[PDB]
Amino acid sequence: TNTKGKRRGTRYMFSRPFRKHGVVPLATYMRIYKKGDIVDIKGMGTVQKGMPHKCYHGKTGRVYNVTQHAVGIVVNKQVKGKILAKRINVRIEHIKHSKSRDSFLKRVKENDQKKKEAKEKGTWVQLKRQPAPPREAHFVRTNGKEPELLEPIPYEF
Amino acid sequence: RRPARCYRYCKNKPYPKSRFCRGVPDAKIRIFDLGRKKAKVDEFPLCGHMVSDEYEQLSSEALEAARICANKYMVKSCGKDGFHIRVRLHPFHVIRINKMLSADRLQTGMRGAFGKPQGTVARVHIGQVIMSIRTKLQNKEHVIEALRRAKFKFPGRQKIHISKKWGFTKFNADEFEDMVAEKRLIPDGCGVKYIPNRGPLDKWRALH
Amino acid sequence: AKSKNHTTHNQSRKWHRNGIKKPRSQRYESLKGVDPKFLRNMRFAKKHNKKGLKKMQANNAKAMSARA
Amino acid sequence: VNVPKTRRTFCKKCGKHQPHKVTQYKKGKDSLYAQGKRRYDRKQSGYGGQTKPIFRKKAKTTKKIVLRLECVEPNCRSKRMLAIKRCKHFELGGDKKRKGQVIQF
RNA sequence: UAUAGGGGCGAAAGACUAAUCGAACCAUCUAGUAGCUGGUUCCCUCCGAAGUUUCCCUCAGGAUAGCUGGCGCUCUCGCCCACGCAGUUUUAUCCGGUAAAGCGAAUGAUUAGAGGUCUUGGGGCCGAAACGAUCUCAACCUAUUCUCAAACUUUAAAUGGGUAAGAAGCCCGGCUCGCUGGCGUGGAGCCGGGGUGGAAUGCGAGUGCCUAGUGGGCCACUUUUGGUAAGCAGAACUGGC
RNA sequence: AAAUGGAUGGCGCUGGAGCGUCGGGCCCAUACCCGGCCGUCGCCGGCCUACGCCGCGACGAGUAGGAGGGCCGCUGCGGU
RNA sequence: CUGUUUAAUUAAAACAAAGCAUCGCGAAGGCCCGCGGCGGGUGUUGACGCGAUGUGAUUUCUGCCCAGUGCUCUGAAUGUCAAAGUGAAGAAAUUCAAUGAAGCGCGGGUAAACGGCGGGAGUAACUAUGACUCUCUUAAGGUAGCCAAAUGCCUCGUCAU
RNA sequence: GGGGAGUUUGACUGGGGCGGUACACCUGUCAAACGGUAACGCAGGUGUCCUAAGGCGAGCUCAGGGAGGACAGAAACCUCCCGUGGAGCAGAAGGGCAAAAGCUCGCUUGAUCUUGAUUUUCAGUACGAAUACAGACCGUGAAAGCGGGGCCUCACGAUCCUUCUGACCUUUUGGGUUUUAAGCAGGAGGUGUCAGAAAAGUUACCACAGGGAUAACUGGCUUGUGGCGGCCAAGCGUUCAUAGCGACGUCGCUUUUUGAUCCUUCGAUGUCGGCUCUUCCUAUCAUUGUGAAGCAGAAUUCGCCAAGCGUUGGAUUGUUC
RNA sequence: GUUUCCGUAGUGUAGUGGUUAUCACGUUCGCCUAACACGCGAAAGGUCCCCGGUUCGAAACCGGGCGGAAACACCA
RNA sequence: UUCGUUAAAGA
RNA sequence: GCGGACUUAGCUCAGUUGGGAGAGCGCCAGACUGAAGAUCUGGAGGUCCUGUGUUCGAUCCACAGAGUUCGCACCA
RNA sequence: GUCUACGGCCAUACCACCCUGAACGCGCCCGAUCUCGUCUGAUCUCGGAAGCUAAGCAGGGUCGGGCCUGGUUAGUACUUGGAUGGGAGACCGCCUGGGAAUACCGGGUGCUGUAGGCU
Ligand SMILES: [Mg+2]
Ligand SMILES: [Mg+2]
Ligand SMILES: [Mg+2]
Ligand SMILES: [Mg+2]
Ligand SMILES: [Mg+2]
Ligand SMILES: [Mg+2]
Ligand SMILES: [Mg+2]
Ligand SMILES: [Mg+2]
Ligand SMILES: [Mg+2]
Ligand SMILES: [Mg+2]
Ligand SMILES: [Mg+2]
Ligand SMILES: [Mg+2]
Ligand SMILES: [Mg+2]
Ligand SMILES: [Mg+2]
Ligand SMILES: [Mg+2]
Ligand SMILES: [Mg+2]
Ligand SMILES: [Mg+2]
Ligand SMILES: [Mg+2]
Ligand SMILES: [Mg+2]
Ligand SMILES: [Mg+2]
Ligand SMILES: [Mg+2]
Ligand SMILES: [Mg+2]
Ligand SMILES: [Mg+2]
Ligand SMILES: [Mg+2]
Ligand SMILES: [Mg+2]
Ligand SMILES: [Mg+2]
Ligand SMILES: [Mg+2]
Ligand SMILES: [Mg+2]
Ligand SMILES: [Mg+2]
Ligand SMILES: [Mg+2]
Ligand SMILES: [Mg+2]
Ligand SMILES: [Mg+2]
Ligand SMILES: [Mg+2]
Ligand SMILES: [Mg+2]
Ligand SMILES: [Mg+2]
Ligand SMILES: [Mg+2]
Ligand SMILES: [Mg+2]
Ligand SMILES: [Mg+2]
Ligand SMILES: [Mg+2]
Ligand SMILES: [Mg+2]
Ligand SMILES: [Mg+2]
Ligand SMILES: [Mg+2]
Ligand SMILES: [Mg+2]
Ligand SMILES: [Mg+2]
Ligand SMILES: [Mg+2]
Ligand SMILES: [Mg+2]
Ligand SMILES: [Mg+2]
Ligand SMILES: [Mg+2]
Ligand SMILES: [Mg+2]
Ligand SMILES: [Mg+2]
Ligand SMILES: [Mg+2]
Ligand SMILES: [Mg+2]
Ligand SMILES: [Mg+2]
Ligand SMILES: [Mg+2]
Ligand SMILES: [Mg+2]
Ligand SMILES: [Mg+2]
Ligand SMILES: [Mg+2]
Ligand SMILES: [Mg+2]
Ligand SMILES: [Mg+2]
Ligand SMILES: [Mg+2]
Ligand SMILES: [Mg+2]
Ligand SMILES: [Zn+2]
Repeated sequence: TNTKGKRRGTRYMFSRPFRKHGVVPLATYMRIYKKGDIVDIKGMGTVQKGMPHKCYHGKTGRVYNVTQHAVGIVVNKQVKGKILAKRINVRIEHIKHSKSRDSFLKRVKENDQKKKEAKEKGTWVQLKRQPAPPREAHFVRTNGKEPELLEPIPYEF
Repeated sequence: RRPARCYRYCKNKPYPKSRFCRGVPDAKIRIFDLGRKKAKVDEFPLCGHMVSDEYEQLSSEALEAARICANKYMVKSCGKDGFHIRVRLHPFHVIRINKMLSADRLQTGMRGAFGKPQGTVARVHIGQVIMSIRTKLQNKEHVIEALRRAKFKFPGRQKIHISKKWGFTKFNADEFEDMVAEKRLIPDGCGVKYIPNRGPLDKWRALH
Repeated sequence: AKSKNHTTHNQSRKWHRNGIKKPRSQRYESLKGVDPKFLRNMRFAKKHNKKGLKKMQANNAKAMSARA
Repeated sequence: VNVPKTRRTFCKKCGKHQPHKVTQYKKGKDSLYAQGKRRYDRKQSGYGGQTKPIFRKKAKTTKKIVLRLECVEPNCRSKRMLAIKRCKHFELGGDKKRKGQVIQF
């Protein structure tokens, strides 16, 4: 009763935002898409040959197959029953990388460097990411001036 | 003409006269200024305005009857060209009617549920100004009495406020007399142009 | 005789009665669905690995075990 | 629509692009002594009335125009079929148009 | 005495035909069929729902999926540290275009005043007429100003969705390729070796078969469509009957 | 201003048994804690009906439905 | 009119009726029964008869349309039209071609057969009313009569009693 | 050939029918910033069109505005400048597009044959549509590359049967040849109720199994409509707003009308009016006691306490009226 | 109320298969006649219901109103 | 073959 | 789907064993009459439904198609 | 301190107007016989090199328009979760958390890779 065709809710989602119409930039193409690359999906309005679907916009998947001028991505899509790994063929203009895995590899490199320093100098490192700790017993300063007294203001329309 | 008891506080999305409505008749109000329309800014110093309190819908016929009552009290108190009243509110929301009996059950149930356009009302937020009257300094109480006569005619509860600003502009009456003479404000009809300092120098050379 | 048409009420609760599952277990991912020219690369590479890997990798393992 | 007389299309006998005479496909006269025709005559003979159903409520007004493509080359004679989408009026092979034509209504 | 059942007979009401006639009676097929009413017989224990997706001459029904039960199987804790999981949070990483706000920003509406002068059109005025010249209205432009938009928008929340937080991961060395190709170039596969202390909290997990019932729902805070409104009709999250 | 006579539940209540802000005590549900007993489940002990005997701990509602136990019961058959 | 009928909710304006009409039939026949026979009813009958219909005494009339649907007459001069029969090709099954019996069509009649019968505009010494005229129109355009009727929504139509 | 026989009379539906298709597929909103998400919700569509409006390459920039130029004017043709999409892309909209996906020109049918994979609806079934590949034969371009229909979102169809196409294919039954027939693979003939039965009406002579899942009475929610009050006062009232009235606006009450819904009632609550009879309310027609008038008297009008008691006989219509 | 159809000179109309102002009656002028009717030849007379969108171009294609003409409004 | 009308009076 | 019939001037029609378009009613202008009608004379008006093929030449021959009509048969 | 060829980020780098440009380079320019395509050597191609920075171009400037960023707007409008909070409703207030935009004001206006040449 909504007449579920292809892209029936995409008035804003597959649109180039503002002051960014025209030809596609070439650094979108000039990227290294190997296997296992955790990449995002963000649809385009210029190239109509490789729109994934309206359901896969903003999702994040893993590359399994690479071809001449597209790529193949496995994406966990949620349906009524349970989430499913689905094999999609999306062109290159719709795909950018995800920097979360890059930050994790930076943390792995720093942990390997700290473990090398630990094995070298016998120094304990605490390489586990502890979360935001409670504030320690720090010591404030109020020199020079008295604390400014604040009062609530009267009501004026 | 249905009563205003059945068309009240907002329960629908705004449905304006547009490409998709195409069927609303003409509104009751057509004009919006009644006083001295060509009044300059330095002529009438103060203004009193009428602030709503309830998130309601005011009808165009209510705006008509209220502006007629306020105009009549103004021309009986301070005469013609001694005031300038502006209805700030403009009606755009189109209410709908689902009429029947056109004493029988055998014409229409709830089959065609969507209704035809009846008239135009105006969605009013809390604090939105209904009317504003600018006058002289000596006509302080007459604006109060005119908006008080309009208060009994608008539905719901609403208050009156004598503004700190100099008339219809957004600048203060305390700063107006000291600041239009030195640098910034230049009168342009009933409105006031505020110039910044980020202009070309030809504007400053045309001044002074 | 008009009935209720469609709803999604009392559906997510039935979904979470049984613990919505990731597939969560794919070691050595499934190989079908990949470019047949790449398959003509990989299968011929695998069968010539089965054929001609013996002596060079054996002597290399002996060399790295002698040097290690 | 308009299709031409000749067309160079892949024929499956020699495996190269060869020109093809393009003709309109007549449906063809139905032959007696076919399997379902003899079965329907055997089922119809007797006091049974109309045994198999007969179609009544036609709704489509157009038919898919299919083209008989024949290989023009001698001693090949590759004949096959190419379907087009649904069209109401169908010009056979002539009267191409231009852009500098006056309206002259 | 004659007319006997889809027959008789009817001055015609479809009336009469053995208390039955818009098709008599008796027996048989026959325990006709029914998605439709009513009913369905001892106790205790354990687990325990749905009125929803899709399809059907489908709408009082059924099939399928979902929810549920039963039967197990494969493993794991039980003697500085295993794997895995989550209606949860954090750390990053992307996604949106709703509330809001705006229209002196595009689209669409809409109010009033001012300044400017190319323009044609209404008036009288300098006067044989004259873009020779004067005033005003008309319209246009400029800079303002009033009020909005579910099918407008530059901006853009809160809430929310996907992904990663390791031994299936890093690093090194080498073989294969009929893929690719300046190049032992690239890319995949295969082999060998080295280091598991890699966010918070909680939890022992994975998997196979068979199947009942369900397929008429309702109410409430909140977000909402039609209606004046309804203990009205229809949607979303959560909870309850 | 509405139709039988009637509803802060009624009775009554004004230095309150009304209204708004509150303080200290007090009353109870199958809710919570401790304890006795039954049952289910989980983990377990023993070379004492092994289908029995103990040990510890956590939980028990429920229509449609699905299982398990019955030294519940009726009728008849072979053993006893 | 006398008569008859819904026995057990109707007694009638209902049915029947004489009168008026129409059609089929000269018996190897008209209308019917029967599973069957040259078997039966009308028929021990013969157009002043039998069978089938509409209207319903007497008086006065039976308006106009065969466009439609039926019925009927007429012709191988003539389209279409099935078996069987004919001719050709072939090894044969089979295919093709001509000829064509009824029916339909083509032509006529039939309304006491089913049935049907108009809306506009302008026009006479005050006004209305409008004999009259013009246009589109069908097959024919409601004629003689009758009426707010047992038939008229507006309607408790208007006037008189 | 209704003389007789058998069978059918789609579904949704604020009861049924008529009306409509919300029955198949699209666009934007509802849709609450992932996605999905309803109604006979809203605004608009579709059963086509195209041998080019497909594919490639090259060249050029559109709509509009200003200024000029013989006839020439508001619009005939040319030139210069401004010109970010204000035009065009076949059609309903949304998105997108400027040495372009737009206009013109030149060649060409890739709108060709074939096996798998994936996305969409979804049960992760099918059809339809689409995407990335792969293998042949090609088009264009100098080459890069692009192209296996339309810039994308829709524009379409199962089993059985028929017809056509293909192998120098298989079986035609004891063995050969030949005609024929059957099969294999893919196009068509079509199921618009669009996952697809072949289907007219009436029953007031009706029957059966059921439903208050579902109308026609009351009662229940609401008060649009009806009726009855109030608020501010522009005016009527010779003067004078409020003795009596009161528009333009606006707030309410009641169920004596009507409407909306379907909550109970379908193994039945006997469904209009009249007669007789009892009781209750006040929004008072009269009577008792009062206030105010444009209350001289009389007669009226507007209010308060007030339902104790009265509130007719008839012609008409079945009447309520 | 719902579904179809129509609106054009003073009057009844034709005309879209997009790009006109068509016929007939009526008015005015002049002729034939002694003069009228009749007859003739011209002329005027159109907001193609009003307001908008499609395009090079609309009355025509479409939409919102305006005013009409047919059909239905049944069971309780 | 067809061709309509012209009052009241006026000798 | 089969067989067969008709498309001509503004209207109704004619026209083969093919050398090609006419009759009547229409329109216009003359004459006749005191005027009209009839009559006489002189003009204007055919895309013969469309495309192709044979012939030197096709309205007439054939094929295909486009509107109208007549019967006939109906497995999805 | 620059430019040329190819570029990446796509206005901090676009538009209007005014000044500056030494040397390579870019260009305007100088003519159609061959390659070339036009109504026109105007556009595109062919061998130049007499002048010129007038223009493009490259810098700078405008209390410049725009663009980006930062204050203000504002802990406001909104908003997850809660209450036997208020009010007849309309809506509003409180606890816990998150938190936007226009006006108004202030600052900037290109950064770079590869290959090559001038001072
Ligand atoms: Mg349901
Ligand atoms: Mg058989
Ligand atoms: Mg037979
Ligand atoms: Mg029988
Ligand atoms: Mg009896
Ligand atoms: Mg019966
Ligand atoms: Mg029987
Ligand atoms: Mg039984
Ligand atoms: Mg339990
Ligand atoms: Mg279906
Ligand atoms: Mg159902
Ligand atoms: Mg039931
Ligand atoms: Mg099931
Ligand atoms: Mg289980
Ligand atoms: Mg949205
Ligand atoms: Mg908003
Ligand atoms: Mg069961
Ligand atoms: Mg059920
Ligand atoms: Mg509801
Ligand atoms: Mg409960
Ligand atoms: Mg009390
Ligand atoms: Mg208290
Ligand atoms: Mg239990
Ligand atoms: Mg009786
Ligand atoms: Mg006889
Ligand atoms: Mg008689
Ligand atoms: Mg007669
Ligand atoms: Mg024969
Ligand atoms: Mg004859
Ligand atoms: Mg005849
Ligand atoms: Mg008259
Ligand atoms: Mg008459
Ligand atoms: Mg029958
Ligand atoms: Mg139904
Ligand atoms: Mg959404
Ligand atoms: Mg959401
Ligand atoms: Mg230019
Ligand atoms: Mg568009
Ligand atoms: Mg756009
Ligand atoms: Mg190009
Ligand atoms: Mg290929
Ligand atoms: Mg029947
Ligand atoms: Mg009766
Ligand atoms: Mg009867
Ligand atoms: Mg009312
Ligand atoms: Mg109900
Ligand atoms: Mg009811
Ligand atoms: Mg309900
Ligand atoms: Mg009962
Ligand atoms: Mg009773
Ligand atoms: Mg009873
Ligand atoms: Mg009393
Ligand atoms: Mg005379
Ligand atoms: Mg040359
Ligand atoms: Mg040349
Ligand atoms: Mg030159
Ligand atoms: Mg320069
Ligand atoms: Mg210079
Ligand atoms: Mg600059
Ligand atoms: Mg600036
Ligand atoms: Mg809240
Ligand atoms: Zn070939």
